[PDB]
Amino acid sequence: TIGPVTPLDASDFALDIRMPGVTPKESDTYFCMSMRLPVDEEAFVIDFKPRTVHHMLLFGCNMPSSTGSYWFCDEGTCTDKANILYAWARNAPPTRLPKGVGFRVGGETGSKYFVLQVHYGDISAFRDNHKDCSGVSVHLTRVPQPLIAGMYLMMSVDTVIPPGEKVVNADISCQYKMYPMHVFAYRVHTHHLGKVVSGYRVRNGQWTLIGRQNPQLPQAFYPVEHPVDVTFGDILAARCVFTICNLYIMYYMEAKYALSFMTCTKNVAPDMFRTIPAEANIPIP
Repeated sequence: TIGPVTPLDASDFALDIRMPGVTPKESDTYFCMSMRLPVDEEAFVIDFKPRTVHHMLLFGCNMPSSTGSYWFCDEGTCTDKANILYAWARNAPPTRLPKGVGFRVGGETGSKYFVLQVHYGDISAFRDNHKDCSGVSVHLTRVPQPLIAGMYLMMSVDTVIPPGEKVVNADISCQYKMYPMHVFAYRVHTHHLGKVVSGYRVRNGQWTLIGRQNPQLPQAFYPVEHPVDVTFGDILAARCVFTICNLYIMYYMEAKYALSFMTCTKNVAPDMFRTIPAEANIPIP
């Protein structure tokens, strides 16, 4: 019965984002569906409850790739930038938002749509006629949150792995010049050749680990043990060791100064990498 929208108290409501009873046909199948916000004004996403599924992602975006009641994620998730809000893996520990932190959605600037991605692991071939409704419950409030979550995305663009080779580094750096952000989670993404990815704040030639992972693991968001403040005149730097290179850094900022999204797609301090902690080059098999 649980309607798409459940009012909770005066300025709070819950959204249920659930597959419309899809039937995964072969193993491996990624399914997407979308859900417009019911409000045009700004709202804040402050909590999530996740409902043979190995992976779920929730994104914030303005242009969903399809308009069907669900679609194969092959066709894409969003045709615009897919601001990731939430990740669930089957055994990993899910995206937990700190108290006082919310994603800002709606208004303008905010996302108008949620896009739900569901990865179905391995389906028996005999499944008698399984309709499935996996998804996420989302707690939103119109009360202003003191801290705003956003996403700093580090992206290696040009780098190229040649013949005659066994290890190639792809380095990314940008000076940070915004108000303070506090990194509380991170996720990594490469493809087959990716062996280890690490992210760091560089302050006065001193390197603080944000996080490092072998990119072939259950890409949920891993918690950053102690939140790393990144401030004005810090350099963000990442290394992908290959044999693409994305690193998603989930932060919060103070509401008055908050950006929902930032991006690094360049390498400004290439000689700094000389002085990168040795751990950045160690395998995580």
